[PDB]
Amino acid sequence: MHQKYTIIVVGKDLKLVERYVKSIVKEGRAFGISGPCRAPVRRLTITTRKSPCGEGTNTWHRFELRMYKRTFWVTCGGNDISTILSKTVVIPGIQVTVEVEEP
Amino acid sequence: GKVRTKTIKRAARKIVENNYESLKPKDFQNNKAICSKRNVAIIPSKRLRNKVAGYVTTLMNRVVKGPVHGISLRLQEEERE
Amino acid sequence: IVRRDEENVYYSKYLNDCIMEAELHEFFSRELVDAGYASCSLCRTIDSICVIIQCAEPEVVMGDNHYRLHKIEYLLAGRFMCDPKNFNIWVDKIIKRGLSAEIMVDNLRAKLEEAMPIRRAAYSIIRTAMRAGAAGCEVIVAGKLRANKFKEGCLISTGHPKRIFLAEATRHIKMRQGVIGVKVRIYNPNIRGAVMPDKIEIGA
Amino acid sequence: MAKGNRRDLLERNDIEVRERDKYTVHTLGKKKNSVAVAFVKAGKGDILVNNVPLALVRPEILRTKVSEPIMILGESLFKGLDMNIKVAGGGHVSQIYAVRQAISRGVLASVKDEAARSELRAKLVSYDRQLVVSDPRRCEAKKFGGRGARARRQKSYR
RNA sequence: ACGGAGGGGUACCACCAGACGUGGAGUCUGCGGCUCAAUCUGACCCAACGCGCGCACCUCACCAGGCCCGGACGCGCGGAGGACCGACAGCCGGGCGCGCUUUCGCGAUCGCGCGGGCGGUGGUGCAUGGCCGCUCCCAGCCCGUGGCGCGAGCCGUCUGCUCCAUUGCGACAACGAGCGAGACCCCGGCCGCGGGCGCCGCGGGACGGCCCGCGCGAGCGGGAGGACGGCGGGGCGAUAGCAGGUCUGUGAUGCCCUCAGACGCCCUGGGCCGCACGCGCGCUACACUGGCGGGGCCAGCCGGCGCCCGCGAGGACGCGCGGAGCCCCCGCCGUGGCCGGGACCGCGGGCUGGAACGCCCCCGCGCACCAGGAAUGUCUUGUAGGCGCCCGCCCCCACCGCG
Repeated sequence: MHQKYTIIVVGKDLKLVERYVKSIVKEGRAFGISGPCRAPVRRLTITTRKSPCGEGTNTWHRFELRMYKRTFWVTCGGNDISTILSKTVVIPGIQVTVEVEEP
Repeated sequence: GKVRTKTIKRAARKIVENNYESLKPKDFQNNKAICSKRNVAIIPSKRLRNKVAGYVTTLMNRVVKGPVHGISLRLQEEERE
Repeated sequence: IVRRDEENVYYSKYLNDCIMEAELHEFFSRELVDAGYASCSLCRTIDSICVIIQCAEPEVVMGDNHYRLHKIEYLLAGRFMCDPKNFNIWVDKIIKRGLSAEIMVDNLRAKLEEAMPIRRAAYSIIRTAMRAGAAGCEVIVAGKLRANKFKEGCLISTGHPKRIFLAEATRHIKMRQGVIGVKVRIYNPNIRGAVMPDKIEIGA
Repeated sequence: MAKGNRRDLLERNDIEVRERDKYTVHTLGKKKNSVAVAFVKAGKGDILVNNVPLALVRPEILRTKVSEPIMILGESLFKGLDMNIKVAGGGHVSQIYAVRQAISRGVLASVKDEAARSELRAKLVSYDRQLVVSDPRRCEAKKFGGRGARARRQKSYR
């Protein structure tokens, strides 16, 4: 019936994470699913010496890993748990693009 | 970047010799637009397109004032006698 | 306006699964070499993970009715403490084997350990790649034999395009006299129909 | 504390709604990490800053700087306009300069005529051009070789 | 390759013009030397010395002492008529059934030898892989055919003009390709669309384009208009090479040394901090362009708060809520090593931890230091300099490093 459900999309790659939302909004064309809030990027950072022994000019690697995430809490109870499964099946299967649904 | 690499020059020369009737020199908008056409020529990157177009306009006005060697203009009609 | 320790679970939940995988890559490399494993992935299911793999010889990985694959299936479950059955591995196949570095390097390593010397193996590998539609390869063998290189055609080695077009791999060989460091690099400028920059065409 | 690009500041939701609408013109001005938002409505004439009279803004010595857009021109048009500026960012001086830029841009828009607008543009830009066009330069990063953007840690060759 | 040989170029890791400094004191730290039982080791011009990511126990190799086999698997002999393994009580032992003194318990999970292992911050980095450093903040490197030489080799790959650039124009026994450079990726400044819990996704825009001078030429000088004008800051990084560093990062490893009084693993202590002295990167100052008190006030990487005790550091409760120094204003001090300076030292109150040698706050004492010789380092716009704020290793602590 109505559950005030939530949709959350978490991933690293900007390309898929932006293409997947387009399909989701297509699927929510008639169920009223609307714009997603795009959270500030969680740019994780790490630094390390490039030399295992610490010889020579002190240099530093700088790797970082971003965590883009979007939220489609629009459905809420607007949709039924019957098609919430339908919401979760017609969507494409991307290898890594974690998602979770809560009320 | 002021000195233009070889690729820019060669491709620009090809474009001028091929599409000459529709490249009005001294403007950077018309020539850019025409180079945008895939029937004309293809540029993968924006900056490269702008660079090529600029060199094409400079070559085209240099030619309209005084045509060059290596670029075929079919000017025989006024020099065939 | 918002609380920063709620989304931390989702962020930390995605990071754990990333590491959960690399261990899989290491283990497969230590085990399913026989089938020339290439790469893996993951897809957190409702009650399991839908890991799919890519190995040139699919038959070797699975057994009678996938029996040994089933054997492996339970193993992972205990290690990650997930419910068995729900585990559902998948097996794939690679078509253009002369376009992947890892299968070639593994075959080359095995060949080298077949008493045959570096030259024949390296030239066999480069021929196999070039006949498989590659702009060029490069074989380097370093150890107690210095460095004896072999190369055929044009490769790029600098710039952003390297990480996507050029694919490299490395290995180590434990030979009686010492260790034979061997690596391989292949440059395919037509991968996934991507246009390499400064590559132009003009028409009539 | 405020970033400057917060949705609340940009839309000035702090003001009550029934008074929000009466403000028509919208203007912007910035210098370095500082964003000043100005809303204008024609009126008897008055200015404000972060809920403060324009006169009593405390660099004190820079009062003429915050008021230059006015004494450059005549008070004739400034008489008929009232502003409620809201600023937030880094540094007192940066806030000052952003505020004067916003004042200039806002008064320029409300003229409603293009020719007189161009004339005012010519008058104002003749004086300090950075009263209409923003200033681009911004702080740069620091490399690990040294302990500053360009300075390097002292080296001992011996 | 070199030249105290010539000619073209080039760079604040070079100079001109300047700026800010170090070497003079006190102090943090590392490096040699001395000392001890040990004060564990690697590296020594550029290219060793806040670097091998914070040492009370572990970390940890080193010193004083002590538990255990945690000896797989095979072969030969023995063994439930009993192989091996634990223990209340009393002494010696830092303590432990560690050892001894009586006597109970357990039951093949094996015991002795021979083959054969695993393990080890133990050695050779001059046996090696991998990763970095340097040559290199470079602009250079080669292929097929062809030609010249008996040949090693040469031309291609430039004694011309341009570019920061083997970047380009124009020639030539050479013709035609390739790598590196560029393009490329991240970030920021302007604009548009869309969406929006939280400002975040997709695109336009700047190209030596316009005008004027020159130059065949590529390209140089000046002026505009514009958010931005001519390599804006970073990432990537060619060929070949070094006896550069790393066996003490690893189920990376060859060969040596150790393997039942152990270099294995573990436990209690101590040490790595010990100090007549030499110097390397830093921190605090020598004051009026200042010190003290009261008050007003604005940042970003990003971010957690209320009440009550306590001078303060801190402490007991309960919930989800929130940002600074410089600076400006008013007064005191008045050139006196003084109210500049806060090293050193004596009572005391707290925190972490099993354990303070560790760290904070309060009262008291108040060292050198009056701008630092020979010498030497860095720097061109939001830059130097000044001011503060978060992360790293972390039970506590930042004068360090990344931002």
